[PDB]
Amino acid sequence: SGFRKMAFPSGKVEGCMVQVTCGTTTLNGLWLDDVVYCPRHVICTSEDMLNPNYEDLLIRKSNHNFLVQAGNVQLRVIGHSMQNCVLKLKVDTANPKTPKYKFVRIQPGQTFSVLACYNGSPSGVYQCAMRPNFTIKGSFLNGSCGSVGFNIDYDCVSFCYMHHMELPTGVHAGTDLEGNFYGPFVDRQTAQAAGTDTTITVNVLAWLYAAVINGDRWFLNRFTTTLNDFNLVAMKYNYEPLTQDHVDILGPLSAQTGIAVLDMCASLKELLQNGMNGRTILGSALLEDEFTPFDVVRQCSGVTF
Amino acid sequence: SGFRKMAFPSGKVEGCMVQVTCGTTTLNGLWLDDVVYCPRHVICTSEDMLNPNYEDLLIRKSNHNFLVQAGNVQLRVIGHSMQNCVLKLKVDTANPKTPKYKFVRIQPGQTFSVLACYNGSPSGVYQCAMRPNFTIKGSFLNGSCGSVGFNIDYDCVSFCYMHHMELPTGVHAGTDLEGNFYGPFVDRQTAQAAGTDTTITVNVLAWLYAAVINGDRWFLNRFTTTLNDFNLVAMKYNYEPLTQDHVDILGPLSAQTGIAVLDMCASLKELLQNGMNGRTILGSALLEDEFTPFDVVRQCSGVTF
Ligand SMILES: CO[C@@]1(C(=O)Nc2cncc3ccccc23)CCOc2cc(Cl)c(Cl)cc21
Ligand SMILES: CO[C@@]1(C(=O)Nc2cncc3ccccc23)CCOc2cc(Cl)c(Cl)cc21
Ligand SMILES: [Cl-]
Repeated sequence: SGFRKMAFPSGKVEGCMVQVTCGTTTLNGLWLDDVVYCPRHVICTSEDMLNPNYEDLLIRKSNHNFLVQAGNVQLRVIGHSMQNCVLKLKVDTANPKTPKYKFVRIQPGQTFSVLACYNGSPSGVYQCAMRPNFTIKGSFLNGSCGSVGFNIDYDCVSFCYMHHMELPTGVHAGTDLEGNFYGPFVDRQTAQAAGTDTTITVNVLAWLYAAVINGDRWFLNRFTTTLNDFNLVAMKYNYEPLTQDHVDILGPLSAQTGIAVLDMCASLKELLQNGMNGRTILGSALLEDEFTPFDVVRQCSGVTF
Repeated sequence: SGFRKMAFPSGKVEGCMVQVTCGTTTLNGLWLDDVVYCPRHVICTSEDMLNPNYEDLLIRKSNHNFLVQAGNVQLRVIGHSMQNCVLKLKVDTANPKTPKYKFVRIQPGQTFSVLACYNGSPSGVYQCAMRPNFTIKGSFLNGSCGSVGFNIDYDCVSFCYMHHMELPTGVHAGTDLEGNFYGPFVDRQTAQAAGTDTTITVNVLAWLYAAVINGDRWFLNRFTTTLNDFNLVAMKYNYEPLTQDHVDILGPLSAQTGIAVLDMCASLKELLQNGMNGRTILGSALLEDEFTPFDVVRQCSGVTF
């Protein structure tokens, strides 16, 4: 019993974190085999960020301008290249702790673990979701750039996020490990903002199934709805549309609890229209949307890595 | 910016998790140097749990009755002893991944990270607090016994909890690493139930200071309170008494934000009276009590927004 915001064990990722220094800037890098991946904005100065022609700034750098430190050991950079917004520093030592890994790009609504690092040293791990507006509600201070997000499947780490910036509302933006930003953001100093966000409906439903599995059933009712009526109500409350794919993905949770997905939608509609009336669900007074159906199945089944 | 329930990176603890099997029972063990620590109830049947005589059950066991598996390698048990409610299995191999560590017994209100494991394999990591009633609100399924709680301030792991059981309300009970239970709980199937729990006042105040540091002041008021008047009100909401020790511990957060502890107490009194009126504090509609003053200082910026 119990339901916590649970992150993947971070050991396989901790063994990849390094410190990258270029000029006065220090940030984090991800060392996999003989390459260290980091935000390309490490080549930038305070002025350079205003109009950064990253090809022009990079051509002026030599390999020895990049100082890479892994624990108490300096790695030597023997090559450098840029892939989208990530800088790839070729080093003369392959990381002996390189886990089995893949670079994956995730979709909004999908969750991942973040290993927040400072000066190449892991500080903490937390779970978060890629918001529908492509930001993440992270917890990051200055020096956290280059911290990565990941999931684990069996023995393979799927790296899905690298931290680049904090937006004016305090939320965060970054790229996949191929350096493609999530969302309409750029690594240049210009006016940027998080767009209006929405609630991840399929995740709220997954969390309501988690509450039922844990014995919290007060919100259940005899009613069902159709997908179209539910989506008309979801649009009204800034909830993401629920698709037949979401209904299919919630199938196993529906079979386990005996509550059809549209039956749970009628519960969600009533919660949106009437509130919780002084009650909580899984210790929360708000509808939680940062657990996917897979996270719920995994936490209520004890999957290991 | 941001404020998340952040766990310590779990790598140093992952490298210590092993599987312990005795008869048909399989649970987790913590392998540090040449000793594997695990709940002594690994030697019990379900019928033994009503009134187990651990000394009598243990004397009947030989070293080779304990099967210890670390990854795909069987460790050989060369000795065994019981210390309170923990069994210490001496093995013929020292764990090469043993981190710098200490065994620490914590007090109610203290937080720690839990690395939930099954079959000696880590499944996830989350943050927990030792409740005032000495239980933890964990997320644990059958087979999670022997999973540990810890803190990693610096590069030293302070192990503070070993999981033993789930109580009837779905909350959890366990011991320190010397095998002393937290609370009045016993590793015996008795009618023991979690006592009435209370809110960890000093932690709620720390979290209100975190909210001020992150840029929110809506909940502040022009009032102050004496410590005694605050405690008289707080106890009416099932909040723990706030002691002069708690006031002293909140000193640094008070100095950073410019809000006197007793002025923050006045704000908490008003939040208890009024509720949040549709507002949130650090993304929560409830007053959060699982961040200590130390956690807030660790996670938050040293410069108030
Ligand atoms: C060089 O990093 C910057 C940054 O956002 N860093 C941060 C990232 N996370 C948490 C932060 C907490 C507080 C302070 C900065 C944080 C500084 C501000 O200007 C910019 C501008 C751009 Cl386009 C980019 Cl890609 C990065 C940065
Ligand atoms: C042998 O472990 C037990 C247990 O609590 N296990 C569990 C621990 N965590 C989460 C659980 C989730 C669901 C089912 C069991 C869980 C089984 C029940 O009876 C008892 C009774 C006692 Cl006095 C003790 Cl010390 C252990 C156990
Ligand atoms: Cl303590």
